[PDB]
Amino acid sequence: MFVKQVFFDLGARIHADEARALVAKLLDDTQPGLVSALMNYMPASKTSKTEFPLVQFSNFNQGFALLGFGEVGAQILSDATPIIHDAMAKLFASRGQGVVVQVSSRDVPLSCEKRPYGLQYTVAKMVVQKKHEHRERLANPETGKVFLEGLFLRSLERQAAAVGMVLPRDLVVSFKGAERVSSVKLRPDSTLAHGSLRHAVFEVNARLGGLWSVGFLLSKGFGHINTDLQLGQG
Amino acid sequence: MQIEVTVRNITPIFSAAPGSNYITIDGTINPPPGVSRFPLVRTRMMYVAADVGDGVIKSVPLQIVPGNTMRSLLRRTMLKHVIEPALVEKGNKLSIGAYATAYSGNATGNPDGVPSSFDEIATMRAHPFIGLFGGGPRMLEGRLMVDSLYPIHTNAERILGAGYENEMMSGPITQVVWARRMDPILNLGSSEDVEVINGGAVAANGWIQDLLANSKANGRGLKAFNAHEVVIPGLKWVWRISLDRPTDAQVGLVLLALNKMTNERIAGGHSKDYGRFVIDGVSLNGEQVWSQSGITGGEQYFDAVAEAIDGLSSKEFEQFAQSA
Amino acid sequence: MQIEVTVRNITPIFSAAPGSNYITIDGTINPPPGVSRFPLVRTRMMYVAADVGDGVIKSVPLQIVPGNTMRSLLRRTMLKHVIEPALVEKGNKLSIGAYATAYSGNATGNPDGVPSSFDEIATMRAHPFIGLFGGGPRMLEGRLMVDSLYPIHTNAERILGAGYENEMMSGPITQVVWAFNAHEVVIPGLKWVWRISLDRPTDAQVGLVLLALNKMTNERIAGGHSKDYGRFVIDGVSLNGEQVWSQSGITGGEQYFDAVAEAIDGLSSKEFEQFAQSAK
Repeated sequence: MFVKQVFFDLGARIHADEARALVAKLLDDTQPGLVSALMNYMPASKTSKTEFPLVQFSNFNQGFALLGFGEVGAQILSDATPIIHDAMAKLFASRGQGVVVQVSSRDVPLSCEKRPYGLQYTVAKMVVQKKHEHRERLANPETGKVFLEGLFLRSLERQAAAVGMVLPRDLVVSFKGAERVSSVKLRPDSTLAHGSLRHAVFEVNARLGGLWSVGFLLSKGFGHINTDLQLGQG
Repeated sequence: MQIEVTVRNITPIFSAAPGSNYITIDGTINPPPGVSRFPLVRTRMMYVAADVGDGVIKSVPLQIVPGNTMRSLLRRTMLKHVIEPALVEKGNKLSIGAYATAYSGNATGNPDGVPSSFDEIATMRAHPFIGLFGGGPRMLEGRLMVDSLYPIHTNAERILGAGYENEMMSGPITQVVWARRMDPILNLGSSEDVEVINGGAVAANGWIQDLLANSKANGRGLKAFNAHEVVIPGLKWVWRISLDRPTDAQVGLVLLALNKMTNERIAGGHSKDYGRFVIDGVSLNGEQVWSQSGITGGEQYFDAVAEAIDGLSSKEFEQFAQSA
Repeated sequence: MQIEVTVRNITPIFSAAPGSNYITIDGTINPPPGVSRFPLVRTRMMYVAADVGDGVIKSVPLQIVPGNTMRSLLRRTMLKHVIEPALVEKGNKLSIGAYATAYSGNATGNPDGVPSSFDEIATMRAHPFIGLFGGGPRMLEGRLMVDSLYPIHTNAERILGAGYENEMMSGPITQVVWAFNAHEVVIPGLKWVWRISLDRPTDAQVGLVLLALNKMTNERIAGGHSKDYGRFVIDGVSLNGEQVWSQSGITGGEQYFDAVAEAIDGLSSKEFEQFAQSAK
């Protein structure tokens, strides 16, 4: 259907994961349920849902963005936006002279159709390795290629099924190469790190016309770029 | 008495045609719904029969400025720079009704049922301002016939039978001009900008939340996007001012209003500077009198309006306006 | 006072015209088929009646900055240059609605259909800035009139025919700067004509226009601030048909400046509040 993007500008850049931690810590004392809705927690406990995350935090050049997928996620952003804005307003008016926090909002529809020609789609900061078996596939290029193929495909089908629209199941993808390899830390000052690719290039015969998130740790703000912006653009 | 005021428009011309029209991002005026129509107020259009192909006359569009619009315009310049200076130099005081009837033809919305006595008709008809624009409670006939602004265009070849055969424009004469509204509190950026707002940054922030609550969800906020169709500038227009057995004072008044015609605007869209124009030529019964320094010629009309400005009292405007 | 200023751009000017335009290469600007489309954002183009064909008058495509853009540019230059720094001291802090009425037209949408009393209109149109930029909720007429920016062009020579026999431009007026999507832009290095007009002005209003004109070279006209487009300088400000500009600035019309300076000293918040409250 459609995905909503809401952009918040604090006057300074804040990373998506530490923005997620800050949003968790700011409204924790009061309004806990909205936090459960924002963070895709369980209704009863603190742990997160194993399904696709309807609400995922994202980069913004002056702060952080929120992405809500489907009618439910868009409604979550709709009920969450002013209380969240009011929290950063009181936090940034408590210290210093104060700053003014500016927003934007946009409702981008998602779409796809199959074309009989390959199309070049790049992604940046997408996590790929989570277990020791994923490390063992990544050592050899032949067995790592098909793993990345299946990962990119199953991410497309997962967020399709989650958004509630049908994808044609005859798509053939291909992976050309990635510019860099780097680690991703779940929490700072932790020894545990997870492998990730930088500026990976994929090639899909179909076209994609919305926000499409691929790979792991999607709610942390990794491996989504707008496919409308790359389209016919270099 | 026939006058033909041929002008060129310096700024573009927007005289808003009524009708909630709609526009897409690229053309398609009044599209089918669901293409995200934007509101569009087109310029005033007159349908006109024209020689489209050989032997066939069709009702085609041609964008005009209304004759009622510029009747009120000629009356307005007449009154602001000739009549009101006369009534200040002799100290004559108009009433509310006299003022409103001199500018609008009526003091109230109810015209009186009785007709005016013939001495009042003769005196008012003889008077230049009253004769040019009648009206009032007893519904006076005026001597002035103000025709609409046609451009010198192919759609008006049937209109311009005599004269204006050259200087003919073939293509369309309209351009869509897009104006957006922007919200300044979205665009302020800095708190050193908000130190002049009372309440500080938190008040501006709270207004951002009001507009966010409107963005999720009928009080109109800000930041609209609009288009308006405009007539393109630099094109020659023709004005027709006919007169009905005029006194020399009434023609002299028309020429007195006409000389300064340029200061004013033949349009709407005041702030966009729409309506600026320069008169290329003025012909009295076909004779050219227009120069760069106003009208050169018609000295008996100017002398008659000179002697008619003197001795012009408020009581003419008072008596005509007064309802029975 | 029919104020007129020539401004010459030193960077490209990009007043992005709405349109779903696409380009391929410099050979074809709008391709009929869908081979190698690249999205094109046109800047402002104004159709003009001009003498092309040596005697006949035809609509000629021309590129401008809109007068509503420059109206808000004049608004922000005086408000952010004269009204804000004179207004910040002595208290007199504006309401946030009076803010939104100062920089946009109104504070909100849906302006109230009740008109304002005459004393309101008389003192608002006598204010140097409020009467210049009319509107508000009860929809004041603004005495200040802002033109569009015409480049001094042989396609626009019927608009500006009197004062400009030479420095006429002919040939190409654009070039498509690419960065994929390519944006068609006006070439840097143009003389332009801006006509500011005023009907029944108090001297402080045209003094505000002159104060705003003096600091006009700071702000960018029709320009992406990311791209640093729309940089320009001013030479040739003619006031009432007479040349009142130099390199240091205006250097003339001292009565308008004296009146505006006294008016700036007398600036008050209360007339801003009475311009901006929706008397619904």
